[PDB]
Amino acid sequence: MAKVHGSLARAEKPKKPKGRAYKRLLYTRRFVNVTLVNGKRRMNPGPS
Amino acid sequence: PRAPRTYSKTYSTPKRPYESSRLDAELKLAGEFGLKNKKEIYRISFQLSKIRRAARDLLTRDEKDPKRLFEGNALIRRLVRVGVLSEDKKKLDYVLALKVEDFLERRLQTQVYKLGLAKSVHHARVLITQRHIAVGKQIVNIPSFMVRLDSEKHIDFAPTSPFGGARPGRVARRNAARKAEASGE
Amino acid sequence: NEAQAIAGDRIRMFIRFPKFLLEKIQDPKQLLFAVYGLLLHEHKNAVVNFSLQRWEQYDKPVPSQEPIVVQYGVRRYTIQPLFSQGSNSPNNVHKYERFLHPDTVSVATCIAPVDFTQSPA
Amino acid sequence: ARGPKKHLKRLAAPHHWLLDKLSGCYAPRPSAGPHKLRESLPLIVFLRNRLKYALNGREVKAILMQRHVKVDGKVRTDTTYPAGFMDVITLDATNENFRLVYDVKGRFAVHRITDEEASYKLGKVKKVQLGKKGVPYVVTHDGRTIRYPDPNIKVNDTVKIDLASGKITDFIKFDAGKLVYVTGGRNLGRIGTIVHKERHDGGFDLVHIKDSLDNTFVTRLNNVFVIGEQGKPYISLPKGKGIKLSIAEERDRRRAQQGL
Amino acid sequence: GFPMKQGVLLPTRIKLLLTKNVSCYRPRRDGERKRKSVRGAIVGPDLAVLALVIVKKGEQELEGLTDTTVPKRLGPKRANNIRKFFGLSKEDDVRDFVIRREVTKGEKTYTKAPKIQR
Amino acid sequence: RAQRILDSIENRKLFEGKNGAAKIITIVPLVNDLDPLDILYKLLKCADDEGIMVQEVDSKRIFNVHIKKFKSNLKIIIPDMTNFLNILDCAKVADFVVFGLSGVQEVDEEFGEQIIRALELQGIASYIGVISNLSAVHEKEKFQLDVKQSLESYFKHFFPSEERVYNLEKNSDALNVLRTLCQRLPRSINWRDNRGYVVADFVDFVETSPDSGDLVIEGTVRGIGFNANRLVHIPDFGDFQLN
Amino acid sequence: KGIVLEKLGIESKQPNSAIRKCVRVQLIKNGKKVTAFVPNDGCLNFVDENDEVLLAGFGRKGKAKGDIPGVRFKVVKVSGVSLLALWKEKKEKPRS
Amino acid sequence: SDAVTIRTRKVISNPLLARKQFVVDVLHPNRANVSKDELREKLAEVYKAEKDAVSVFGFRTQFGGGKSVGFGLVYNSVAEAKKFEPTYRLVRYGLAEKVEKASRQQRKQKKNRDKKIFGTGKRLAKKVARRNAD
RNA sequence: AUGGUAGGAUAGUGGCCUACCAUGGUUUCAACGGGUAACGGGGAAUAAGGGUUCGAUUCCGGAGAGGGAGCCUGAGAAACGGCUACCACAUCCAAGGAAGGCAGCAGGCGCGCAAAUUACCCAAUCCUAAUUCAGGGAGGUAGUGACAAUAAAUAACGAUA
RNA sequence: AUCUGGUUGAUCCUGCCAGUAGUCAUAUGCUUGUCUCAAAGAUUAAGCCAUGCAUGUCUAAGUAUAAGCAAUUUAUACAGUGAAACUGCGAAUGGCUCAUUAAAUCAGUUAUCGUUUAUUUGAUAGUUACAUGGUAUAACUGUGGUAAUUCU
Ligand SMILES: [Mg+2]
Ligand SMILES: [Mg+2]
Ligand SMILES: [Mg+2]
Ligand SMILES: [Mg+2]
Ligand SMILES: [Mg+2]
Ligand SMILES: [Mg+2]
Ligand SMILES: [Mg+2]
Ligand SMILES: [Mg+2]
Ligand SMILES: [Mg+2]
Ligand SMILES: [Mg+2]
Ligand SMILES: [Mg+2]
Ligand SMILES: [Mg+2]
Ligand SMILES: [Mg+2]
Ligand SMILES: [Mg+2]
Ligand SMILES: [Mg+2]
Ligand SMILES: [Mg+2]
Ligand SMILES: [Mg+2]
Ligand SMILES: [Mg+2]
Ligand SMILES: [Mg+2]
Ligand SMILES: [Mg+2]
Ligand SMILES: [Mg+2]
Ligand SMILES: [Mg+2]
Repeated sequence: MAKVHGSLARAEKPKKPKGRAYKRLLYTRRFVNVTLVNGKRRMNPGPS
Repeated sequence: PRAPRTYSKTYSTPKRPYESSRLDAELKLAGEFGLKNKKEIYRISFQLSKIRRAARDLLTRDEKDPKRLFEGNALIRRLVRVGVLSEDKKKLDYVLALKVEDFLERRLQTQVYKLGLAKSVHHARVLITQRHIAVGKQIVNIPSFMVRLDSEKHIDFAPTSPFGGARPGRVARRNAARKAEASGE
Repeated sequence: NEAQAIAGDRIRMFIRFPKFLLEKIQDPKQLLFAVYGLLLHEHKNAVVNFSLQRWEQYDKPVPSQEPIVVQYGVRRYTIQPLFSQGSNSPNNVHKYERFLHPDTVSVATCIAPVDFTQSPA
Repeated sequence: ARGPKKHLKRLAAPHHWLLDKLSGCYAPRPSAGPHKLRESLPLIVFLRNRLKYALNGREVKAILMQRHVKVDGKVRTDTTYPAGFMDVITLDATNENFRLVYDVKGRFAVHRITDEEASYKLGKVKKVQLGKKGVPYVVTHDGRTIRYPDPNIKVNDTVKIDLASGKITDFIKFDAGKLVYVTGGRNLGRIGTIVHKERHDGGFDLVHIKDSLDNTFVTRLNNVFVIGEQGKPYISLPKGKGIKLSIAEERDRRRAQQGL
Repeated sequence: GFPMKQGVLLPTRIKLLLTKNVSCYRPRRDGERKRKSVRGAIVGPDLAVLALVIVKKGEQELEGLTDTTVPKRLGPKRANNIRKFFGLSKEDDVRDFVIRREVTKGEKTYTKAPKIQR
Repeated sequence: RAQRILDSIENRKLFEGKNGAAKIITIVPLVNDLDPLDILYKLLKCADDEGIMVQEVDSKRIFNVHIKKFKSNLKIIIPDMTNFLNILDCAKVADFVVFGLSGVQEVDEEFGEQIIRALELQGIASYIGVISNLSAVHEKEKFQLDVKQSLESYFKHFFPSEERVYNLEKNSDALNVLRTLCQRLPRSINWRDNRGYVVADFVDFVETSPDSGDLVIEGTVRGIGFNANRLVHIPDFGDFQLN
Repeated sequence: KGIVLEKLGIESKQPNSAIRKCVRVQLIKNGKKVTAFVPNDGCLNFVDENDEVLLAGFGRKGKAKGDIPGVRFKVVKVSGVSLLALWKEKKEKPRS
Repeated sequence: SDAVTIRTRKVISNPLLARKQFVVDVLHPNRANVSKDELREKLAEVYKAEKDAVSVFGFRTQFGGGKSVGFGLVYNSVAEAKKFEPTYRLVRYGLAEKVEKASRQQRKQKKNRDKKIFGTGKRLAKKVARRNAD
């Protein structure tokens, strides 16, 4: 909320890769590991 | 009061924001030649649109006027200097048939990986951007290099780089110092 | 309208004041002496209302019957305020809640001296 | 404005001077002198951009104090003196001479000149009148008003001027079939032979010049400078020899130079 | 502090547009006129200082006026001004008769001489 | 624009800095380890008046400083740090609230945060944020601008009307903040400027009866004004009636 | 930029009953009065009375069969503080 | 494993200034830029002149390292070096001292203060001396 | 007002002005008048083509230095970092008097949704002069700066299972 | 060189609204690591400005008795440098802004056999005490004035 004043750079779920590695993760999500759901392309599946 | 420094855009956004086939096509390209954005596809499509506009307003006029042979052979000489257009296809019609992949495999991003200097395409991305692999005598940290033909048979690791010789890096001599003081104690 | 002295004037101001409270005053160059006027019937009591929003990182409970001093304006007054929700009614009745609502802005009416400028509390 | 201007910004310089556009804000404005402002060359471009013998604007001036650079036999110490067309430029410490004649692409060209050919300079006669005390005087194109010429001189003829005395040596009659330099305009740089002169009344006169590679062009009579008769010029022509080339055969020349 | 201009005849102050080659004004730019006030040449009760010049010597001497005498600072500098100052002939050389000023500095006593002109 | 420059001037002729002006400055620092007289020192070293400080050292807390550099009359209020309600009383009357900050120690989440929130919710006019420990960090200025940006990011979180935390160690920035505290029109807090208020410089007493007498207050009236019939509240004393 | 005036509890029936929590705002530069929508607040505890605001455009189509009104203006800033930072509880507001 | 190799590029003889000018190219493997002092005293015996008579400036180290391109000068004697060089390079070489003058603001202020008076001014000095003596 | 003469005046032609004459000149092919939040142009944005909408602003040309007018000097000014008067602002005053135009560079107030530093320097680009040398907020450097524009870090490998 | 949702029980049209993309076009919100480059009080107030600066200039070569310096090695007319001042020149360029202006400015294109032109460049003048006339003044010395001016 209010950040503590020690934000001087000079002198929980695991984090999520960014940049090129995120494009790697989307490629291997969609096309390397194709999830065959009911004959269609279901992104974000629930309990089914 | 100066000459204003000229500046121009280089990418061009698509007209429709959301369609599935075009999005899947860029994500296939960006996963398989190892890019980081869609902007590296938008720039290449804008360059393709520029060379196709040049070929189109070349092609509508009469043959054997010297403007046509001048601009056309200069354009296709520049395109065969990169190697986007192959040597058997030397007509202005076959420039107009060319596509995005044919610009896109001539990056340094790709022809480090195709030349056997990296294990992955993103391993080629990391071994360019961390100042390791030089085009002859020039260190680059740039994957968008558009490798020429005569510069293709000069690409190896940099003399400054640990893979190309010299002393090792900071992590290696740091751990060498760690086992050095471990063996000393 | 009938302001006798407009602002920005050096004024000599005289106050009817009991003798026994003269020990509690201080030096005017060591401590401030703020002088605030009040409006018509401001000393007169009424039933009034206050809005109420709890401060952040404050999870300690308040019920509707404990002494709580309100700082609205310059006067401070100890009160045991009634807590409720500000939902508008055709017959102007409201639900008395026993404690403060931890989520939204509640409302707090009580018997207190009136303030005719909508000062924050 | 309210009087004469005294500056010249970089973007409004003449393009054939070939100044940089990001070195600064201003161009050298030439001062007043022999030639017109747009078709001249001060000494600072000639000693900094086209010869590299100085670096700054102060080091070219540090040339021009030491009485080294001579223009038309006399020393000129102004940095912005418009040494225009056809004059000789003398460097005594490099003991070699320079002539300002155009290149084939419409700009000024460097030219190596011997000591004998630096002794004279040709001049297009701009106007002939009858001056004070009834004398004739001929105004050649760089502002020299030579008194007392030959009687047979007319307008647009070219006189060879001996530089030491400032007199007239010999002239060339403005007839057909003569070697003609082109002075300015878009089609600048060529030499050639006049086909015929096209006379027009009350306007501009045109002239058809066919070069050694049999190409005929038309320029106005203002932009015509006579060199001589067929094949024997009175000056020594720059490299490329006053023929322009089409751009495709120009790079065909330019790819025919490499042999490593 | 406003001086009296010779010529204006009124015992009051009148603003004038003063010019180059007159008194009470110095043109800062070339050909410059400014509307300055100036007081008249008629003497009234408003004058803090009135300035006088001796024309005729009276009987009684004055201390700071008759007794004290300052010499002239600069000698003549044209050759004919030397000649008319000393009453010389046309054949007489001006070189010997120039006025030399002796200036002392430290231990060395050195004399100056004006550069003659014409 | 004629009438609008007319009433802008008529709003600005309350601050005739020769005789009829009164500007109230309250300087509060947000950490335990600051002295506000050092902030007063660093601000008025750009006005170049030693003798006012030579008067101001010995034992005085409320000052009436006149400046000839900008021709404005100032009155500067220091708070007592042992009472929170005293700091509330300082900043609820002041036309300028100045927040002192430390470049060494981070501000307290148990003291200075609630100072910021309580003054923020009680109502603030035009405010100044400023630093004084920026010389106490490492003397290379490249380390100091990162500290300055950290103070800017902290002070933007509760005061988004301003974006720059200013420095007293810079003389020109001291001139800038002195210029802003002299010239700028402070914004009006609606509840206090609709009843009229006097800050008092001299208090005296006149005996009338043995049980009650007459206070004497010499001050400058600020707000909508005072009428002789309406009642007047005194903090920590209550409501009294006028004579 | 504007200075707020009142609290407008307009009821607007068909088809959706919008409990309109919107503020009448007097502008600064011209001296005429427009209504103004306050976004994203369930309570409108932020834009209090006589607090200066900044209005922006809003192209809402008012309807005919429910007599719902034409309110063209939305608030992007209150007291110099953005309303989107206040609704996300990122920054704070000087109530003045 | 360092070898400081100094190769002079595009040498022209410039008799108008009694100098010669050339671009200086340096291959310096495993070396972090050759000093102007070391390269100056290295060009000195190569061009057979004195160390105080030759000048270098404008070095841009190439990307990647091991390479630097500048612009070098050699004068025939030291008198041409103290005559024809700019004064800042003669400051840089220890051949001339930086004249300690005040900055631009109080130079302009002293010019506008000395423009304020007319004449020598010591007449005004004895004038104001007897005025505050009064 | 359009033209004819003759003169004046100008640096000069010219109703530019004065005398004496004629009654003419423009216009539905848009004159005359009104509006423009209208400096003009090179250009910018967006377009298959045809267009549409801006152009105060890095270059060229114009006008102005709070609004008008008048003029000395000079080759060149109806100059404003020159003067004179009036109109409106407005400074110091010891009350008598005296000086002012930042739409130059910073900077301040006001205004608005809307726009930076009272820094360094002639070393570059060039300009002025009696002229190497002095001067130049013209200009260059640096600071503030998510107006825009180009390139691109946020990870890459193995081995186990 | 592309369209798409919204009238109706359902359909085909006409029609606009809304969605879409760009703006080297402005403002604002959230966020912000790098390298180069770079606009920046135009819009509204061509409204008001504190203060500081922005125009001054000297060569072997116009005028030096600075009662300035350096003394110094030929220099009793001077001769080195040189504050001030006279004289010559510039200050009419640059910089800023866009208020007025709709055959006005301007763009391209002519003309001056209809004119003025410091400067530069080239020519141009045996015809009117001469071992070279005269006079003012500044700078300087001294006396002054007023609260105050680049006053005198
Ligand atoms: Mg101009
Ligand atoms: Mg042409
Ligand atoms: Mg006539
Ligand atoms: Mg008449
Ligand atoms: Mg306009
Ligand atoms: Mg424009
Ligand atoms: Mg405008
Ligand atoms: Mg601008
Ligand atoms: Mg003008
Ligand atoms: Mg103004
Ligand atoms: Mg002049
Ligand atoms: Mg004027
Ligand atoms: Mg001007
Ligand atoms: Mg001005
Ligand atoms: Mg300005
Ligand atoms: Mg500038
Ligand atoms: Mg200079
Ligand atoms: Mg950007
Ligand atoms: Mg739409
Ligand atoms: Mg404006
Ligand atoms: Mg001398
Ligand atoms: Mg001449």
